[PDB]
Amino acid sequence: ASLSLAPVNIFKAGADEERAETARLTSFIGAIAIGDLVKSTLGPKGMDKILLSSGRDASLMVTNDGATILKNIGVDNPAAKVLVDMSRVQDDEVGDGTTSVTVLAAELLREAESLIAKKIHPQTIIAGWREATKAAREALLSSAVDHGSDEVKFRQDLMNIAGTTLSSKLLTHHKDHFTKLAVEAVLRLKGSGNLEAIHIIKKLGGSLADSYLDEGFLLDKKIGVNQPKRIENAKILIANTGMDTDKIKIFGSRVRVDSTAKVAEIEHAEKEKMKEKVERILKHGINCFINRQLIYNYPEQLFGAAGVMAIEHADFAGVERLALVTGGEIASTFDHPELVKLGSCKLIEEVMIGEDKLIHFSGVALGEACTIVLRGATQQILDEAERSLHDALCVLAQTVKDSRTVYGGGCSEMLMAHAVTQLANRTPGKEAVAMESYAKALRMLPTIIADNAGYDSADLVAQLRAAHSEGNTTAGLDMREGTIGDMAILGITESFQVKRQVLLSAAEAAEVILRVDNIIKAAPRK
Amino acid sequence: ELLREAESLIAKKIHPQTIIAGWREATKAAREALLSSAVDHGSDEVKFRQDLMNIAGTTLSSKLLTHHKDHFTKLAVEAVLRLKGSGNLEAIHIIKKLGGSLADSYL
Amino acid sequence: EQRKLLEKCAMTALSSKLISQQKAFFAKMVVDAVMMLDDLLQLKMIGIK
Amino acid sequence: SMGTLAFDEYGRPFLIIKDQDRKSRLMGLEALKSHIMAAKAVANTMRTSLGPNGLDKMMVDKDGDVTVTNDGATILSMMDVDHQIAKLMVELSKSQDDEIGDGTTGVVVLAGALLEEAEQLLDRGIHPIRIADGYEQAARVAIEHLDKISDSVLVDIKDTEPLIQTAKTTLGSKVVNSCHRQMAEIAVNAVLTVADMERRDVDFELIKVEGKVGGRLEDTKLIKGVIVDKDFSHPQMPKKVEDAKIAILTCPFEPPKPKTKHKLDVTSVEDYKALQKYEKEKFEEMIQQIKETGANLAICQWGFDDEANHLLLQNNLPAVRWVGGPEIELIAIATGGRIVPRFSELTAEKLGFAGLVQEISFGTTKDKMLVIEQCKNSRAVTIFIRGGNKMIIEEAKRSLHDALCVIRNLIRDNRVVYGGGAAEISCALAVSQEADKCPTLEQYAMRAFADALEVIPMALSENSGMNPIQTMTEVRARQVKEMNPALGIDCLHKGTNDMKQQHVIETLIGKKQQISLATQMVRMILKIDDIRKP
Amino acid sequence: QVQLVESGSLRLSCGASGTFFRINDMGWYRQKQRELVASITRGGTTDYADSVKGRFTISRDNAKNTVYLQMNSLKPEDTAVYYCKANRNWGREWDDYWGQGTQV
Ligand SMILES: Nc1ncnc2c1ncn2[C@@H]1O[C@H](COP(=O)(O)OP(=O)(O)O)[C@@H](O)[C@H]1O
Ligand SMILES: Nc1ncnc2c1ncn2[C@@H]1O[C@H](COP(=O)(O)OP(=O)(O)O)[C@@H](O)[C@H]1O
Ligand SMILES: [Mg+2]
Ligand SMILES: [Mg+2]
Ligand SMILES: [Mg+2]
Repeated sequence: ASLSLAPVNIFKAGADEERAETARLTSFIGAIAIGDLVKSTLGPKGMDKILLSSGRDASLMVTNDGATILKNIGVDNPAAKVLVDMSRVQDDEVGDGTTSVTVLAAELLREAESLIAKKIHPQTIIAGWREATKAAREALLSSAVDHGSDEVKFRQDLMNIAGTTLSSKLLTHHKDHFTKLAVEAVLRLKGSGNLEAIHIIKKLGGSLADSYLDEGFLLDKKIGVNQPKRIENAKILIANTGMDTDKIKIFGSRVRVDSTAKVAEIEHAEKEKMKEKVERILKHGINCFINRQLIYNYPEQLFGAAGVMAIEHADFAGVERLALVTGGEIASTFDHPELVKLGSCKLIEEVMIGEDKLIHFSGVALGEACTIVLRGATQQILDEAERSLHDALCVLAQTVKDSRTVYGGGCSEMLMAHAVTQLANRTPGKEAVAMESYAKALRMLPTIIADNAGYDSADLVAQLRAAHSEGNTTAGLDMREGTIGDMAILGITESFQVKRQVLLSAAEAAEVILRVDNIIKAAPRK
Repeated sequence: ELLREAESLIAKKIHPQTIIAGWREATKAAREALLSSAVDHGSDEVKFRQDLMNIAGTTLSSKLLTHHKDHFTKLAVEAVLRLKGSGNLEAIHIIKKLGGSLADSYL
Repeated sequence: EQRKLLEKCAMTALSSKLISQQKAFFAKMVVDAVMMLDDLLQLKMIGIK
Repeated sequence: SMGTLAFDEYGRPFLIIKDQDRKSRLMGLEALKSHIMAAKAVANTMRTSLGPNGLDKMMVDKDGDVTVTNDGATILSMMDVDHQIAKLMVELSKSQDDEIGDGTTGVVVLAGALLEEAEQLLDRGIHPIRIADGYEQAARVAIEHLDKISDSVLVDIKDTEPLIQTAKTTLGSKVVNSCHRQMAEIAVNAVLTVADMERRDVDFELIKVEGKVGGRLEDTKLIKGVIVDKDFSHPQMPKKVEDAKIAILTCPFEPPKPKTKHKLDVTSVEDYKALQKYEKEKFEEMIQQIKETGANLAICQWGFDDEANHLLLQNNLPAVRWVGGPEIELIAIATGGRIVPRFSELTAEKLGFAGLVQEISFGTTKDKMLVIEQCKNSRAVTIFIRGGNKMIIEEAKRSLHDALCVIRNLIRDNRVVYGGGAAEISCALAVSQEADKCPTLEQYAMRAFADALEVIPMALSENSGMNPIQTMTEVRARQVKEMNPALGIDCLHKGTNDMKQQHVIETLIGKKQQISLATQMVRMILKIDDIRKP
Repeated sequence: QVQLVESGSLRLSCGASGTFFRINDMGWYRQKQRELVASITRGGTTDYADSVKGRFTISRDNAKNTVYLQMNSLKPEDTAVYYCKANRNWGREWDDYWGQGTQV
């Protein structure tokens, strides 16, 4: 019989059990809904969405990022939740591909519904899909190219990768600008992948082309009162001390006396302890003192009398980035100055951006952390610019890690689809009919890219398929005119990491959604 | 099925007038192919009887009478030939008597 | 004979339960259990996990 | 369906049970048939999740979280059941998982089949207790036949191919069969690293199964050591330490503090300065004690403060803080170190050694993990699972749990029966023969038990697209003709029906536990003839 | 577990009983250092030995899992102890079961 459609219902009021065809129906419709939603953002001519939350704050986001879109929607379909989590994991692994993995998974599930209707078992389909995934992996890995050795060509590949990552986003207006920004900012990390080192400050106002990458560093913290505002040849002590009614950690300690005179002596002793702390600090020979924690009035006064710029309430991120940009050591003990390394920058001034003042470190020593000032007309423009910059920076970091590159514009998907097609037409059985569907989804990726522009997607994908069958393994969509071209020449290149991750995560999620023949829901908590 | 294919084509970004144009041309081609494939046996009485028996069998194959198809085929053919060329289906009265087997049915 | 007697009385007391197909087993165990107890035959002295 | 329906032979109120009007009751054969209907529903739900070609189920909890799984115990635990016989079936699967860790779907399918056959026997009028007793008789026959046809495998650390085959059989039905042999190998190596061969015990607390979204399933690996979700305490400490002498400490790097209610009284500037110097010297003494022991790394359980952190950095002592008790224990066990409660008690002998301590990144995330490995003879181990989504990660975790439990069951008893329904077909043949030799009325119950044992091969055939009856009859005839209890269902279509040749392998304790648990629960269900409930 | 009984031209038999589910092969041995006179498989395939061959009529009864050895061309050197071997179940090395042997 069945758990639900039995003379006895075996379930608590509010539960449910969708069976084989009903389950596959709701799963495919949910996944294909998610995919149809997230496409139309795919590619250079992709368009953005308005998120328009419904809470009482009604946040408003304008995004083209598929991961962001899926995270910020109320999904209740389980297969859709699977695809959402897949896109989130794509955004965690690499910073790009969150719309391509979702569209690919949805297209695979569309083809899988077609095959199930063709009366093929969703294990013969998974078998053929795994063989096709292997073929596509090997074709991709063979198509990949590496330029990490040659510094000039690696720079060119980085610029091309940044341009390709930004093409889909609102920064394609000033793409040649933000590309240089992102590349310089990721090269200033000197091989590290720490994306927290790249700080992004969104300043409302100004044009999007007024955005820049500070040659030094910028900090949105304040300087003390009687303390300088400009410092040339700055010697810097980065700290994490208390400097705020800093009490001895003995917590049972209490001042128990019989005289207000003694209370006053002890208060003076506390103040003298703070003074000796400040003096130990000054014995490092500094002109600037940054503290992760607060700096109270008395140490502020002492640093002012000493002529030291004392920046307070920087945070863990602030002091980490400052250590990276200057060369200093975040300290909490000052009894061995010979061991504490100081930071250096030619100048520390206070500059204006919009209507706010910021500490500007110029002429810094290392520069292994960065600040990018993002200017724009709307908070939505600024948030979307930050998201797009994050995309590009993540991709360039992943490329510096793995210099392997892979051509874009549908060239890679078309090459993988060609390999899958060869495997299929050399393979017997209905696994071949499932491999052909794998290849159809891979081809539907550039089909969608071309659709979003307004071109004859069918004609162009047919031309591409013919080219990759002839042996033009670098043919891809030229989206300026709406034709096919050489991605190697046009500079449309992607990170092999991002393309492989798209492929594998999409295939894996489609497999896991295809293995389901029953959806047993439990009564909502309500 | 045509509407399923039409949704597929609309997704392929084809206008639902280019689709109707091609569908009308295809309907013409299918009509002419069918008419060329058709065969007539009304002249030959024996072969026409055989075609009638075959048509009745094919019409009943899908239905609950396929159990006794060779029986209900003869029933229907004799009953339609008793009309002597008239098409009056009211002339054929059908009385449903509960009881008995389906093969106990007769003309 | 007094262990046989206790064993038979226990098998009878168990010939109504879902352990009737193991009642010889469980009766032997019950008898060993109550025979290793002290004079008070306290139930808190037999643990049942 | 009502507690009491008289109200009196005299018109006066008849109230016997509280809320008798709101209460229900089912008695007798209808109660038995209701039980059988519920059990059959559960079993027919589960039988499609059986075997390599078995499909998964997508469970949604109260808060809307999704769980895709093929594990019968997890399915029936996530299932919001109201029927008490279905609750009994959930308990049955949970029991199979507790004792064995495999078979959680076979037990349910088999119990449902036994009850479905008891249904026809009750229709013919046999007493449900007679049915249960015939089932016990046939179950004993089948258990002895399993002991008879069983095979044995070597559980040594030299040739691990039999154990890898067993683990591969266990993982054939799970989504992680894309990395079939890699997963089997790491389950085997895990249990053999952490297994008491003399005791024949395997503590799973010594196996840390960690999952992290990202990467590929193929990236899942076995770390002979420990992984922690923490990082070094100071951001300027080094992220790698080779040949690390490790001090494991459960003392916070902070000034000492009595547990008893204490008040240290400061009564003078001299007392205040003495307190100040005491604090300074405590921090310096802690760091100096850790240094004089020779350690290159410290791992505390209770976190520490700015002075201690900076002194560690200055003294070149990378350090981890806020490490949990269980991982601290695992780190001690793995590195060969002893857990120290205070710095004064720290010595060069209480230290652990790890040939590599590293901080690992995970792409564009900001999340860091600490790997401790290259220990000498780690009696602890970690399985780090990667994948493209939390659903496949959780499924991989439970699948690898199944594989580990199977290797555990081999270490406990190395005897092995061949699967693919072959053991069930052979037990059905043995039970049929003994029922033929049985002259009492239980012959019918034993024939029913055999027809129920034959449901697992039928289910495998159905899930594999083959015709159940055709396939099963041909393989049964072959088993009886050419004596080979290793003849079963070619679920993967390798051509041969020989499960000993396909290396499809189950644990004898597993099959025996399936049979015993299914029979015992079917007995307790047939013994019920009255349900009461509000 | 497996109880084995043993009973110019002569015929000597060897029959097996006890706990098993299959007797994969049955062989005759002679006891000098032990050798196999001959052995037959379930599929009837019999392989003879080298010092004596071609005059052998070893026949296997599967209905009772027993074997019968017909030897002709008797000689003084055929005078020894004849052991039978029976491989049962899965055919592991701990599955070979010997008889007590018959001295002629
Ligand atoms: N200038 C370009 N010309 C052709 N194709 C491009 C260009 N820029 C990006 N693409 C293609 O668009 C796809 C990426 O689209 P995008 O909207 O960024 O989605 P995702 O979030 O998946 O990266 C890739 O197939 C990439 O090759
Ligand atoms: N490669 C295989 N070929 C044939 N049968 C198999 C194979 N792998 C597993 N099976 C069978 O499928 C059945 C179910 O196993 P599985 O679904 O993994 O766990 P459970 O026993 O908990 O359902 C087992 O009884 C086993 O005999
Ligand atoms: Mg992109
Ligand atoms: Mg019709
Ligand atoms: Mg299993």
